[PDB]
Amino acid sequence: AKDTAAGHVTTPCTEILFDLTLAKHYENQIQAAESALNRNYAAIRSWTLLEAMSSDGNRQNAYTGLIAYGIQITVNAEQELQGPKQTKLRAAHALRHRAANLSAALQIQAAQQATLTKPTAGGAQTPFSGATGTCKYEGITATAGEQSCKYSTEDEEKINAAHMNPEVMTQITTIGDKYLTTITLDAIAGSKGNPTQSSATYAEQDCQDGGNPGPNFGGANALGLQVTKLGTKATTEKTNLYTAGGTECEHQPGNGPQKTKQRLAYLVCEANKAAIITPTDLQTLTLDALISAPEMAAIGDALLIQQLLKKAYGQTNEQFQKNFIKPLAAQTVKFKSNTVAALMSSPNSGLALAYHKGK
Amino acid sequence: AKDTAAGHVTTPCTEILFDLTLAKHYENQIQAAESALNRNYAAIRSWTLLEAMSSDGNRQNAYTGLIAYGIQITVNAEQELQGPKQTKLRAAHALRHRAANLSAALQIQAAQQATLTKPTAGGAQTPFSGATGTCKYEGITATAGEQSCKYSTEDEEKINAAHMNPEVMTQITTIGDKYLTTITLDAIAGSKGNPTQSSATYAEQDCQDGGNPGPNFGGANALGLQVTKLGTKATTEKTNLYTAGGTECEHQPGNGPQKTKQRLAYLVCEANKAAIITPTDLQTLTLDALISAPEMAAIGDALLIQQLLKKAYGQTNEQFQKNFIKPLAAQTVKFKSNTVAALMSSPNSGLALAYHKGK
Ligand SMILES: *[C@@H]1O[C@H](CO)[C@@H](O[C@@H]2O[C@H](CO)[C@@H](O[C@@H]3O[C@H](CO[C@H]4O[C@H](CO)[C@@H](O)[C@H](O)[C@@H]4O)[C@@H](O)[C@H](O[C@H]4O[C@H](CO)[C@@H](O)[C@H](O)[C@@H]4O[C@H]4O[C@H](CO)[C@@H](O)[C@H](O)[C@@H]4O)[C@@H]3O)[C@H](O)[C@H]2NC(C)=O)[C@H](O)[C@H]1NC(C)=O
Ligand SMILES: *[C@@H]1O[C@H](CO)[C@@H](O[C@@H]2O[C@H](CO)[C@@H](O[C@@H]3O[C@H](CO[C@H]4O[C@H](CO)[C@@H](O)[C@H](O)[C@@H]4O)[C@@H](O)[C@H](O[C@H]4O[C@H](CO)[C@@H](O)[C@H](O)[C@@H]4O[C@H]4O[C@H](CO)[C@@H](O)[C@H](O)[C@@H]4O)[C@@H]3O)[C@H](O)[C@H]2NC(C)=O)[C@H](O)[C@H]1NC(C)=O
Repeated sequence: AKDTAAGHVTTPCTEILFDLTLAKHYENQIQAAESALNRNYAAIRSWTLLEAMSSDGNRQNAYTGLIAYGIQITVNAEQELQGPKQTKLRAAHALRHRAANLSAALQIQAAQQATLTKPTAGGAQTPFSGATGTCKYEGITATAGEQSCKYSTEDEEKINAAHMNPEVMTQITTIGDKYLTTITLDAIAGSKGNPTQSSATYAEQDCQDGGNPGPNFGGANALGLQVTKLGTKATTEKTNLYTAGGTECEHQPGNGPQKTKQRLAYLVCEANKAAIITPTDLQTLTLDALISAPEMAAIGDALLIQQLLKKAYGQTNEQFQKNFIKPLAAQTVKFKSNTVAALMSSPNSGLALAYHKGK
Repeated sequence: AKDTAAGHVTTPCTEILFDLTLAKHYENQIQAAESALNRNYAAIRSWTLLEAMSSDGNRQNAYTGLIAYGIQITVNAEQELQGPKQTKLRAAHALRHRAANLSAALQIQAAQQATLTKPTAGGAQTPFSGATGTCKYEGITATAGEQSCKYSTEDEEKINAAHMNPEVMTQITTIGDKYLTTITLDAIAGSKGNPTQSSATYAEQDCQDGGNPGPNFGGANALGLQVTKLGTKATTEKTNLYTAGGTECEHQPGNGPQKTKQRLAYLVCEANKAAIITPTDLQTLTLDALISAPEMAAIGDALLIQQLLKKAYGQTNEQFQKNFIKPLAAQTVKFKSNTVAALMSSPNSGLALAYHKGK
């Protein structure tokens, strides 16, 4: 189904959640690819130690073949990751920036009740040069308590990385810009009698004199105003990621001024298109994956073709695991103690290699 | 001198610049350390190829010693980087979040001129149950054009990574929270005559009747209000990074509610304390740096002590550079073509190794 996550964005808080969840999805895709590279480099260090520890030329050549394979695919994958990584990080950064902006706006747009100050009475004065009474208030303020976004179980289910694979995303939903830019308020003035500069009894936060000044314009003459509410209403808007044909990103930059929603849509589209390719996980390699790997044809030809690969690595995956995979975790190495893979990722890694290459 | 950069923060825009400049400084420290690691791993791949290409056992052992050294120091440095990296990224993320917040607030606090709507006249009505005239305005708004921060040459000189080494930073300066939270406005009411529900001539964005209604309360009876300005004034505040003794971070979390400035100060202090250690640059290694390296004592003992190291690597740095450093950039490798270091960081890296290990 398309757009489950964006179609649940109906409020400032749900846009925030979408933006941060999608940013974290892109960041997690990069972290997962880098973790995979680091696992592969760890495997290569482990096989380098095992090569140094074997005395059989054919077993040594087999380890060399796994080192060579590993270096080739992992160096390549690390190079190929960089473009998608930068694309995805540009979008993650922008999404986090937007979510920050919107959260800050939310706090201000929650300031919906005003505190009046004590006014000063006058007669005619700017901007009412024709008035006989004025009541002037300076520094009326509105502030809210600390706001927070509260999410339901379903909000977190629907606005979730599980719904943010590229094949399902066609649009983003954003709050209209006026929520970010505009202060909105209602206000009312009230008059009784003949208010003038002498209406200087201010106990009710208005200007009164005559009679018995008091609550609800008790006095003979009164003038006042109240700001009865503030706050701009949020609206939502939809922006397509792709052009009509569905391939190309809409909202490419450089074609004229753009709105926030259009810049975000472009970045999201490009980050969705920039798919990451992860290489094989060397630490869990199977025999069939090794001998079917395209890079192993030339590597095998150089060191030893699929017939030759089985002779070196095993006729069964059981044999392959036994000889080339299980030793990473289970084989202890002691000299003057740790298992192969942990040792070759530890502070003694290089020394372990020097020691066994020397012995 | 202390606090050149924070002492130039006097405005919202200069706080933004400080926050983003310091975030980028931390991000650049991490990028520089990772670049250094990647250069070292590239050198290790290069020496692995040269080991495979030599036929002299003693030259082979020498390359093995550089591989072992490189692995040890680079794996260690990569492990040791992770804690400081995470600390520095927590601060960079928070600084960028703050700068976003403040930029969003700046846009709203620039909305300083109101647009009045056409009012509706009444008599007594809430919140003026004692009035004889009211003039009620709904949806008064204030919006600014797109704001931007403009920096002088000196702003960029003083609020600069060159002034953000830890030894010079004792405090941060931040805008007061009210700029982020509070709407401020001035407003004035004006009255003439006996305004009532019949004061329903609205051409001047006030309530008039009687006589000849017009500009400046031309009519006999008038009531109106104007919002004459909006905007909350920025203030600045200083927060110390360290406790009085100067070692420990002030504002540790977990001791009670904190303000934004205190959370930021804590994160900045921890990111400043979490110094990164970069290992030696293997691609520009000198002979004296190699034989003075502590790790080379055991590695040399294992493969070959400083006397033995000079026998393997050269009695002069000229000889060392000739035999072990210059070949990385200058030695061409061809088989069925590239220089050593570029080849071992290219898509043919592993195959180049397999080819020469087989030949
Ligand atoms: C989070 O919220 C913040 C706060 O509101 C918001 O920040 C604002 O971002 C906008 C968009 O980036 C910033 O506006 C940019 O401002 C610069 C600088 O303008 C000043 O300085 C230049 C001199 O360098 C003067 O020319 C100018 O008069 C100002 O004094 C502009 O250079 C940017 O221009 C481009 O975009 C404009 C529309 O936004 C166009 O009108 C303009 O022509 C430019 O577009 C063209 O060039 C683009 C680049 O080549 C191109 O891609 C376009 O297609 C087109 O060809 C722009 O005006 C604004 O200053 C920020 N405000 C503050 C207070 O920081 C964040 O955007 C928001 N973030 C998210 C992700 O939601
Ligand atoms: C950019 O601008 C944004 C927008 O203003 C701003 O976001 C706001 O950040 C604050 C600070 O993080 C957020 O406040 C936090 O809100 C949570 C959630 O509160 C709700 O939900 C909980 C249930 O989980 C309810 O209990 C609660 O009643 C609310 O309904 C709170 O859990 C956080 O509490 C800690 O900090 C408070 C003070 O801020 C304390 O009063 C509270 O006791 C907690 O502190 C204690 O626990 C801490 C953690 O263990 C500990 O370190 C302390 O020392 C202490 O022991 C907090 O209230 C707020 O919701 C965000 N607003 C929105 C709209 O997103 C960003 O902070 C700002 N960023 C930057 C970097 O400038």
